[PDB]
Amino acid sequence: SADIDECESSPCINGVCKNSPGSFICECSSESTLDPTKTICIETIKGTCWQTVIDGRCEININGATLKSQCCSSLGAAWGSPCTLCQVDPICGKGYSRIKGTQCEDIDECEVFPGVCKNGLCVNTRGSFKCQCPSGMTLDATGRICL
Ligand SMILES: [Ca+2]
Ligand SMILES: [Ca+2]
Repeated sequence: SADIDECESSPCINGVCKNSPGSFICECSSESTLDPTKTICIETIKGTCWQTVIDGRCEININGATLKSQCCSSLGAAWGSPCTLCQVDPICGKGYSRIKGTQCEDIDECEVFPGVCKNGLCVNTRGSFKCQCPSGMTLDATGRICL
């Protein structure tokens, strides 16, 4: 006989899975709390979304008040203080956050990072976003600057 390792299926939404005999356990960090089913960490505390990681620290606060799942599944390199490195949802991937089951929902990057478009209008799209330039202007290579 062997125990099933349920953690292989990434059952713990926004949490860490710990296998156990006959079951599994989801653990939440201090910015979240378990739902009734004990498989989803519901975000309770916002924190800083960092655009970069350098040496042993995180830099460039792009928004001081983001949901970790929103930050980390889109434009953030890291989140919080002290910070931890962002990983996209293993099921939904970049641009989306996992809500329940394998259900993914679009992240609005224009809300995660107000000002992501340096001199244009941020326009959210499903799975990404784009910068809309003033009339007569076009985007640079990075897509964030209008010229
Ligand atoms: Ca198990
Ligand atoms: Ca989006």
